[PDB]
Amino acid sequence: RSYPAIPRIYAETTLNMLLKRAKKPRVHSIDEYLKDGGYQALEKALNMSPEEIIDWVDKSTLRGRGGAGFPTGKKWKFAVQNPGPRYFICNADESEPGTFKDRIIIERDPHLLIEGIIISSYAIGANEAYIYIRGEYPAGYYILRDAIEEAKKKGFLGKNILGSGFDLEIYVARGAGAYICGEETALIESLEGKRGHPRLKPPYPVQKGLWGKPTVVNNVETIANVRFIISMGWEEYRYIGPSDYAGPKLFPVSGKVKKPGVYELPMNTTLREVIFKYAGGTLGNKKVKAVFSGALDCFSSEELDIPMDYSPLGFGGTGTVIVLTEEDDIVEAALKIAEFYEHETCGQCTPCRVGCYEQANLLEKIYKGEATEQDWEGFDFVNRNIQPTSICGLGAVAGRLIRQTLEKFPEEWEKYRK
Amino acid sequence: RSYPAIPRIYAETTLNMLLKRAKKPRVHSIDEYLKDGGYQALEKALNMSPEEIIDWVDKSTLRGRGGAGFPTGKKWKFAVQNPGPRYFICNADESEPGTFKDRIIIERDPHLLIEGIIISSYAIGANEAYIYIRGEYPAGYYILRDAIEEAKKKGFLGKNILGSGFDLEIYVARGAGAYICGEETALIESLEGKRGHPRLKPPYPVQKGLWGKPTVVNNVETIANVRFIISMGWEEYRYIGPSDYAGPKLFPVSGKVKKPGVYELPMNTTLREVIFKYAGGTLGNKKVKAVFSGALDCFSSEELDIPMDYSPLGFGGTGTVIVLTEEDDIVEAALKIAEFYEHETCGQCTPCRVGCYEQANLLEKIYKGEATEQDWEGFDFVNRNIQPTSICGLGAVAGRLIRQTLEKFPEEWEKYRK
Amino acid sequence: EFEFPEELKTKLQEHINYFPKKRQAILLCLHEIQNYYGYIPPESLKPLADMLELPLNHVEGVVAFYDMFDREDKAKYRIRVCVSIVCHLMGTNKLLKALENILGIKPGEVTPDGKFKIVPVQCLGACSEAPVFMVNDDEYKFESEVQLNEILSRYT
Amino acid sequence: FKTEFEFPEELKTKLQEHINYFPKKRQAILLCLHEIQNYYGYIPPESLKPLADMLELPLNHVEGVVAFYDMFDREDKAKYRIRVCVSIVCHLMGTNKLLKALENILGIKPGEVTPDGKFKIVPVQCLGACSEAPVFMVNDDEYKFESEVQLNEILSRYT
Ligand SMILES: Cc1cc2c(cc1C)N(C[C@H](O)[C@H](O)[C@H](O)COP(=O)(O)O)c1[nH]c(=O)[nH]c(=O)c1N2
Ligand SMILES: Cc1cc2c(cc1C)N(C[C@H](O)[C@H](O)[C@H](O)COP(=O)(O)O)c1[nH]c(=O)[nH]c(=O)c1N2
Ligand code: SF4
Ligand code: SF4
Ligand code: FES
Ligand code: FES
Ligand code: NA
Ligand code: NA
Ligand code: NA
Ligand code: NA
Ligand code: NA
Ligand code: NA
Ligand code: NA
Ligand code: NA
Repeated sequence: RSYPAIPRIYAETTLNMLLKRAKKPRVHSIDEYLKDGGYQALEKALNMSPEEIIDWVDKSTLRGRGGAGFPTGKKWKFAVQNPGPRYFICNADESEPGTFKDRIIIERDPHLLIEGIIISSYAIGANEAYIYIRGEYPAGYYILRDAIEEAKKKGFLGKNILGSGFDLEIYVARGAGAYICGEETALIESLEGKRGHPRLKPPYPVQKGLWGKPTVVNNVETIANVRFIISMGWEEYRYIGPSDYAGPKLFPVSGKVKKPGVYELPMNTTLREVIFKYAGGTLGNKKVKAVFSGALDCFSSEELDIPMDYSPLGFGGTGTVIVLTEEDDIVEAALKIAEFYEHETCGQCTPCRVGCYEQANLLEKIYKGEATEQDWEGFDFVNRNIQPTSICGLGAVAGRLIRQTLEKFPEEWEKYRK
Repeated sequence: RSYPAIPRIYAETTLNMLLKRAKKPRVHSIDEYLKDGGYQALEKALNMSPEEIIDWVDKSTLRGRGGAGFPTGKKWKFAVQNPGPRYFICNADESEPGTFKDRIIIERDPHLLIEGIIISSYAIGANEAYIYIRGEYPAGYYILRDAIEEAKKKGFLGKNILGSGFDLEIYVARGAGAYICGEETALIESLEGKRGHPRLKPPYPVQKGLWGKPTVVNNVETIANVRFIISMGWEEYRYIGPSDYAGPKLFPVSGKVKKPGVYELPMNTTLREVIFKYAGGTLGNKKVKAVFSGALDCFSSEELDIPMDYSPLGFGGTGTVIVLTEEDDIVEAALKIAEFYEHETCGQCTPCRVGCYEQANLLEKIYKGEATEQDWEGFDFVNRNIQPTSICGLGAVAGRLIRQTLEKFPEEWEKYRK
Repeated sequence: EFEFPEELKTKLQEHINYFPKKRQAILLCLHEIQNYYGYIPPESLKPLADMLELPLNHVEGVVAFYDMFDREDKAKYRIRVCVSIVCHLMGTNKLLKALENILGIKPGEVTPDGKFKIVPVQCLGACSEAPVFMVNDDEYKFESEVQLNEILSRYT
Repeated sequence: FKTEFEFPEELKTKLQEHINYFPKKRQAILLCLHEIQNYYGYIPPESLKPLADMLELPLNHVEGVVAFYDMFDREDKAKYRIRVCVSIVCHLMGTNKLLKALENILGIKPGEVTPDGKFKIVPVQCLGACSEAPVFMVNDDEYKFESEVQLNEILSRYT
C-alpha cells in the first residue's frame, strides 16, 4: 500500500550485506526478500539448538551497535541463565543527532530485521518480542506492521513455526518524542505503559526487565547481522574486515560532505577514508575542522587517521560522522549539542536535570555575548558536574563533547570569552 | 568528475524555460535541479493516470521538434492503442549541419531531459526507455550516464518509483558516424545491434518498432517540454507564443552573425528578428545573401519576414538558421550540402545511392571548372531524380536545398556554366 | 459529557487489544487521539484512562512527558522542523524564514485558520537530507522556497 | 610465433560490462567497438571473430556493422584522432585555415597519420557545434579553432 513520504537517503556498500537491498530507496517485500534466500537462515536456525546459535553468535565477535558495544552472544548467554519466560526487544528509537542508519533497514529491508528478531528470539526462548520504534518514524512503523503480516501469512510467525514447536508474536510499539526512551531500561518502562524513566542498575535487564523477567534488548543494526552469521557460519563472518573487529558496519555521514548518506564498510576503514574516499570529500573542498560522533565525542582534524572500530583509539560510538569544516563556528555547534541534552534529560537525577539546563542556558549567554564573568565560570563548573549521582549514561556524557571542544579549540572559545 | 572538453556555445532566452539553467555553460547536477523545482512535475505526473498525461500533452499542441512536426500527444495515443510491452526512445543523434540545439540541454541540464523521459514513459506504459546519442557527443554520453545514476539515488528511476508501482530503466546507446541513424526506423535498427538501414513504412514504429513492439521515438527538445506541460498545466503552456504554434522553441544560429548560438524564442519571432534583433546582426554589417535551414531549405534575403514556425509560409525544419552574407559563394555552399548527402546515404535505394554520389561528383566538377556540357545536364537531371523509390526522407530531400539555390540564385550558377 | 465518537472508540479498542496488556497501548492511543482531533483534548484523558484500566494521573503524567503530544494548540497539519546540530549547519534558518515568508508564522505559532503549526523538534533521523521537516507523517528535505511552496500546496 | 587473438583482461572486462548493460547482448555491439577502438587506437580485423562470439552473433554481421559506421577505422592505428569538420558552416568559417595550420604543425593532410603513430586527421561531417566553427575534436575533447598559435597550444596537451 501507500506509505508516508520519506527522503531518499543515499546508501553505498563495499560489502553488499546489510545494504544489498537497502542500498535501493524502496520497500522490499517478502517475495523480493525470499528471491535472494530470505528466511533461509531462520529455517536453518530452527534445525539448530538454541545454545548452538548463541555459540555461533558468540564466536562471530558481534558487538552491540547501539553505543555500549556489549558482546551480543555473551548477553544472550547471560539471559538464558535465568528462568523463563523471557522477552526480546528490538531497539529502533534511533534519536541521537546525526544517526539515521537503522531507519534505512526498517524502511527498505524490513524482512532483514524480522528474520533476525525470530532467530534471536528462538535463541533465548522468547515467545514474545517487541520492536520499539520512535514515533517520528511513522513510515517505518507501518512498513514493519505490513511486513510482519507478510511473515505470518508465509508461516514464519505465529504458533508452531515451520513445524519446530516454537511460538513467536512480534508487537510493534511507538515512542512519542523522548530520546531517553532509547536507553534500554527507559525503553522497557515505556513498553510497560509508563514514562520513559531509566531504572537503577543493577539489576540489569537480562535478569530483570519487562515485567521483571529476563529481557534482551538489541539495536536494529545488531539484529540485522544475525541472518548473515547463521547463513555464512561464524568462521566466514569473522573473515569480513579486521579479525579483531569483524563484520559489516553502517556509517551515517552528514554535515559538510559531498555525498551524505549511509555507508556499509568494514571497521578497518579510517575516518579520513569515510570522508574522503567514500563520502566524496568536503563541500567546497574545505578543510575539515572537526567531526562530531553524534552528540558524544568531538574529533579534531588531527585525529582522522583513526580506525572506525571499537578499539581504545578507534572512533567508537555508533560510527555516526557529522563533518564540520573551517568556517563552522565550534561554539555555535557546542550550543546545539547542549540544546539537545537540555531537551532530553528526563530529570530524575538532580545534577543531570539541573546541569543539562544550565549548560544550555549559560552557553546561549556566551554565544550571544551576554555572559558575565560568573556565567563563564559557572558554565565551566556545570559542564564538569552533570555526571554525579546519575543512574544512566545521558548524565555521564552530556558534558563530554562540549568539554572536548573546549580542550581542542581553546582559541575559538577564548575569542568568545574576550 | 572531469568530462571531455566542450566549446561554450552561447545561449539566450526570452522565455527562461528550456534554457533556464542551460543558458549557463556548465553541468547542472541534481541538487541544482531539485532546488529549482526539479522532479516535482514527475511527482505530480505519477499521481495522474497515464491517459490524463497523454490528454494534457495532446491538448498542449506540442509538436515534434525533430523535423516532421507530428503532434506528440497523438503519437502517444497511436502507440497505446497497440498491446504492450511498449518502448520509449529519446532521439539524440542531432547530426544535421547547423543543428546544435539538443546537445546544450543534454550537456547542461540533463535532468530536464531525464524528467521528460520518465513522464513520457509512464504516459505510454513503457518500463524500458533508451537514449540514442550520436557517438560524436562523448561528453553528453558520460553526462547522461552520471545523471541517470543521480536519478536512481533519489528514486526517480528503478522499480516502484515513488510508491507509484511504475518501473523504469533508461539505457544510453551511442551512435558511430551515421546521420541516417537519426531516422527513427534506422535508429531502431541500430539499437537492435544492426546497421542503420531505414525500414519500409508502414508499418510505423508506434505499432511495430524495437523488437516489433510499439515504440515512441521523440526528439530531445520535444521531451524537454514535457516537464513544463505537466507543471504549468496544458492550458497555461498553450498561452505561450502564438496560440497556433505554442510553446518555447530553440533556434541554433550559426555562420555570418555577430552572436552565434542557441536562442530560446516564441515561434511568432521572424527570421529577420533572429538574425538582427537577437543574434546581433551580421559580421561586418554585410548584407544577408541566404539562410540555409540546415541542409533542407535555402531562403533568400527577400524571405526574412517569415515566422519561425511550422506554417507552410513559415521557416519550418528544426529552426536551424545558417546565415550566408553577400560575399559567400552559393555554388561553393551547395557543393558542401551535396557532399553531406553523398556521405550519409545508406545505399539501400538505387536513386538515392547513385544520385547522392553523382550530385556531389558533378557539382564538384562544375565548381572546379572541369565540367563538360553533358555533366551540367546530368547534374540537373540527377538533382531531380534522387527521390524515386526512396523509403526514407533523406532521398526525398537530398536535392531540395540545391534546387532552391538554382532557382533563387541563377546569376551565380550561370557564372559557372560559362 | 465527553464520550469518544464511535469510529475512534473502535480504533482505540484495537490498540488496547493488540498488546498482551491493556496499559501497553497508552502511546498508540494518544497518537490516535491526537491524529483525530489535531491535538490532545484534556477532557479526553479521563475516559481513555477508564479503557486502559489506569488512574487519570498516570495518563496525565504520560501526556506531559512525551513531547510529540500537544494539549494546547489544535492543528490540522503539524510542520515539524528539525533544530538540531546537522540541520542547523545545513540551513534550518532558511527553512524557517521560508516557512515564515509563505505561512506568516514562526516556530510555536498556529496560523489563524488552524491549518499549519510549526513545531521545532530534535533530530528526526535524516541528517543526510538536512534541513529536514515533516508535515504530519510525511518527511522531506528542504531545498528552496519555490520547492517548499509546492509541497505545502499539497496540504489543503 | 602466432596465436589466436584474445582480448587482454582489462578490456575483456569492459566488453563484458557493455554486454551485460542492455537486455540483449547484441545491442552492445557499438559500445564494444568504441571500446576496442579506444584500447588499440583502431579496430584490429582479428578482434572481430572473438567479439562475435561474445555477442552471440555471426562474424559477417559484425564486419558489416564495422564497415557501415564511419567512426570506426580498421586501417590506421592512431593514439589521437583529430576530427576536423568539413561541412557547410565550418567550411564558411575557416576549415581550410585549420587544415593549413594542422599541416604546418604536424606535417600531414586529411586521411594521413604522423610517422610516430600519434596523430591522424579524420575529416568528418557536422559535429553539432556550428556556432563555434571551425570545429575539431582530439579524441573525446572538442574545440573551436582560432589560430595557428592557439592550435599548437591545444595540441601540446596531447603527449
Ligand atoms: C541516553 C541513551 C540513549 C540510547 C541508548 C543509551 C542511552 C544511555 N541506547 C543504548 C541502549 O541502552 C542499549 O545499549 C542497546 O539498545 C543494546 O543493544 P545492542 O547491545 O547495542 O545491540 C540506544 N540503543 C539503541 O539501540 N538505540 C537508541 O536509540 C539508543 N539510545
Ligand atoms: C535522414 C533523417 C535524419 C533524422 C530524422 C529523419 C530523417 C529522415 N529525424 C526525425 C526522426 O525520424 C523522427 O521524426 C523524430 O525523432 C521523432 O521525434 P519528434 O516527433 O520530432 O519528437 C531526426 N530526429 C531527431 O530527433 N534527431 C535527428 O538527428 C533526426 N535525424
Ligand atoms: S542521568 Fe539524566 S537522563 Fe539519565 S536517568 Fe538521570 S536524569 Fe534521567
Ligand atoms: S532514401 Fe537513401 S537514406 Fe533513405 S533508406 Fe533509401 S538509400 Fe537509405
Ligand atoms: S539534525 Fe536534523 S535530522 Fe538529524
Ligand atoms: S558544420 Fe562544422 S560543426 Fe556543424
Ligand atoms: Na543523501
Ligand atoms: Na545444534
Ligand atoms: Na541507531
Ligand atoms: Na522516542
Ligand atoms: Na549517429
Ligand atoms: Na507533551
Ligand atoms: Na523522522
Ligand atoms: Na565507414
